[PDB]
Amino acid sequence: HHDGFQTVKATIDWEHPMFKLYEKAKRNGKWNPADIDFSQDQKDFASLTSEEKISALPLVAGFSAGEEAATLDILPMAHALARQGRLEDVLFLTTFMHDEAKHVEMFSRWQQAVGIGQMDLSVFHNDHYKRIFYEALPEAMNRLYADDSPEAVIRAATVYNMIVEGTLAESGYYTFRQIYKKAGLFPGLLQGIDYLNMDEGRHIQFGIYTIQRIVNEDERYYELFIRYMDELWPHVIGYVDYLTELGKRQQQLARTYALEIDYDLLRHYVIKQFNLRKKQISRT
Amino acid sequence: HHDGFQTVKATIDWEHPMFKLYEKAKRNGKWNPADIDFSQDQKDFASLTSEEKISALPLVAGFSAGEEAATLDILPMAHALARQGRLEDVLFLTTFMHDEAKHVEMFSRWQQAVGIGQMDLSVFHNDHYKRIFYEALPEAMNRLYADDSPEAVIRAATVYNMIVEGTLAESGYYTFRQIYKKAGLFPGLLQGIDYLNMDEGRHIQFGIYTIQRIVNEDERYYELFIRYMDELWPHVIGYVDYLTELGKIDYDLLRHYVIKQFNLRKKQISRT
Ligand SMILES: CCCCCCCCCCCCCCCC(=O)O
Ligand SMILES: CCCCCCCCCCCCCCCC(=O)O
Ligand SMILES: [Fe+2]
Ligand SMILES: [Fe+2]
Ligand SMILES: [Fe+2]
Ligand SMILES: [Fe+2]
Ligand SMILES: [Mn+2]
Ligand SMILES: [Mn+2]
Repeated sequence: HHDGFQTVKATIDWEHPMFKLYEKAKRNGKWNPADIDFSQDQKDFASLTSEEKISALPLVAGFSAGEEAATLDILPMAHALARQGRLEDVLFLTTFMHDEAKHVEMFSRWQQAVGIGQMDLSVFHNDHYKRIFYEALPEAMNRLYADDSPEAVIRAATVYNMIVEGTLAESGYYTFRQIYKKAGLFPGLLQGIDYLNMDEGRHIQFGIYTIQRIVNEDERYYELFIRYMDELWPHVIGYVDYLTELGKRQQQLARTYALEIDYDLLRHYVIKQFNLRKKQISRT
Repeated sequence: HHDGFQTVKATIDWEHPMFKLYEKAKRNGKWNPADIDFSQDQKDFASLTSEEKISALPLVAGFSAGEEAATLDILPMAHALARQGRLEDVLFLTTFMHDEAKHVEMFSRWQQAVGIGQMDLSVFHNDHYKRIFYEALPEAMNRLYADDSPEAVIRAATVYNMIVEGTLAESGYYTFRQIYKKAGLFPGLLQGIDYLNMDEGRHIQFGIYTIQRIVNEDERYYELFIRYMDELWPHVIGYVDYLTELGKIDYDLLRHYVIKQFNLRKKQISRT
């Protein structure tokens, strides 16, 4: 039952940080995946050798499943904050969810356009990937339906916003630019990634706001955050190692396009992102 | 756990009706309540007598609470269809939810601008209004977390889309235009109502799609739909009666518009 309604008893809290982020989301999140021209991506992909064609698919496989999970799995956080009466957070999260729908859509449109929609890309999800995206993420989010304690909310935000978005997704944007933008390939995909990277800046800010406000109540939760970050790292790097090992086995795309793909620089960027995210939460 | 992912094994079902509605929602649903200029609404409201001022508040109180409930209470429907693997429905519902967020925002910005944001408007929710929006609506939606049976989904869409949106909300837009558009009052609010009414056409389409696809499996669900509609009618008309009595502009014309919408919504679902 509803006890009453905030915008009947009072108004929206116009100065709330999540209302301000909601306003930025509406202003800055206008792109439509349906407007991206993928006709050159189709030609690029068809001109690749079958072995150059493979080079790109593990990353796309990781993002398609990642964004699809993100779309489904943010719903429990919106429910939990709604139940807590956090109306401005909920408003913001409608833009978060609609962003993720556009991200799932964008990657699926690319796969359709380049002619791999019919290919099952699950083969590029190794055990570490599955531990994060098939298991740990939905588990942490679904918990919130029955347990919205500070510990549960910190864990959900850590897995979703700080690891999946703030570490893996961020490193995936960078990787995509380091390879395909340098090669001059897949302009529509890169246009999509750029829009998506802009959206995700807000998503990470929501995760920081959420973790920090809970840490602010009791510094003890800061140790929980660091611990949960560290619990997931073995699967973060276990998946990065797998993609790295795949990239190192099929190198014709790098050879062909004179790319010196520095996977050790990429691996270093993942480590950088992970420690950067930790640093954006403070004990006090 | 996730078993797999549709956009990894295959793609979005591009021809799905809810994917098509999602595409339409992106193309058509671009407005921003923050762009509406409410400066003349403030002057219009200050120009009213105290008695005229209060006459305007019950309808706004009903909408502000209604849109806030809608924002919160669509989440279980999104969850239940997500759990059923109905990805295109879920994509569409992200536009549904962000629409309701704009609707809540719009009416709250209007209250702030005209100077009643500090006034507790709960006094204009009578028992019938509370039965629907404080109780029946969240009850039917939340049920879906533990019971996503056809009967539960039909009931949820009936209360939310066919009664709250298709009957009360539709009749409220009409009412605002019959009274204030004709009076030349609150142009910012009426601009908002117009955008909101465009959005809500899609929301009603989702409810029709959802109810009819379940009805298509079994005509016993058609009778359930009609029963749930009739079960809520006394509170619908109990609230309309309350608003009409406060108003005392053809109220019998408005009251008949409500009945018209109610019967219209029933006729948009077919037994067959
Ligand atoms: C060799 C370096 C590898 C770099 C890591 C590649 C990461 C692939 C990204 C897939 C998951 C991203 C999903 C984000 C969803 C969301 O917005 O929450
Ligand atoms: C005098 C005739 C009265 C006509 C009916 C007035 C009803 C007031 C509006 C309140 C309901 C708002 C519902 C929100 C709709 C949504 O789910 O998006
Ligand atoms: Fe995100
Ligand atoms: Fe391993
Ligand atoms: Fe609606
Ligand atoms: Fe009554
Ligand atoms: Mn995303
Ligand atoms: Mn609405």
